[PDB]
Amino acid sequence: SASKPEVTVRLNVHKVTVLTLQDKIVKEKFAMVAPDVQIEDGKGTILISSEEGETEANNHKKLSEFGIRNGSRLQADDFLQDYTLLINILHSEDLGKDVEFEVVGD
Amino acid sequence: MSGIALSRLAQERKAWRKDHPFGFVAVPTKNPDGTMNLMNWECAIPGKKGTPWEGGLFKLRMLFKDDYPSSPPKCKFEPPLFHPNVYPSGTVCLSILEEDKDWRPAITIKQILLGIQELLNEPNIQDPAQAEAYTIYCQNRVEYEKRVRAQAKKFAPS
Ligand SMILES: [K+]
Repeated sequence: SASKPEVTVRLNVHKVTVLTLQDKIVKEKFAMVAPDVQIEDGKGTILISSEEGETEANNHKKLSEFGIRNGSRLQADDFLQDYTLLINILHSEDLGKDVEFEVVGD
Repeated sequence: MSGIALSRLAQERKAWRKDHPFGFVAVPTKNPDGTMNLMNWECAIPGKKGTPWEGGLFKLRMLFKDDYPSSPPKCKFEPPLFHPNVYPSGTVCLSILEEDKDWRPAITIKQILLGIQELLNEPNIQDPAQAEAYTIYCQNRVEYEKRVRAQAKKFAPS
């Protein structure tokens, strides 16, 4: 105790959105069903809520609009299972395809 | 550290969502950016049935510190209510809301909301917070109850 599972994900904070962060990244890639993504800022700022109707207005906005920058720390907690994950943000604009993100991983 | 607080707060929210008393509301307030604040909750306490407070949904705010759960949260009625143990600002004067007496870090947010609810119908004459509320209560008890019933129906959910 205590070594919480922690990964690093490269993406562009000005391109990817919260919905893409929710569906494509946290749920699809990291296998979550009802995740609660919190921004580790010492303020208890939660970006994504599992409860429908609460944070469905942030989906269209980009991550950068929430102060999310390079080296940001995100804590995703699944509501339907004891799954906590610390995701680090490595801001990279050069991806190629262009792809949305990449876990390093991998 | 806030890490201890936010971890404890995370347990509180998940436990509240899975199970909480009917009529009660407890949810982290929305930040201007659209996000929510775990250290700042918007709460709503239903009036107790069989009491003059019955029929009312009274709203308050919970403010947590980084010291939490070592320190109790600040409970603040918004708007302020007519009650002996409620300061004019809206702050609640309850025994379990002070770390120097009768406060345990193991106390759930639910237990606080249920505690404040009982304080509504059963005010403590020992620690008067509001001037006029303490006055009417210890004098014209009939007038006092009329003020409460009028206040409950005033804050009736609709
Ligand atoms: K929506």
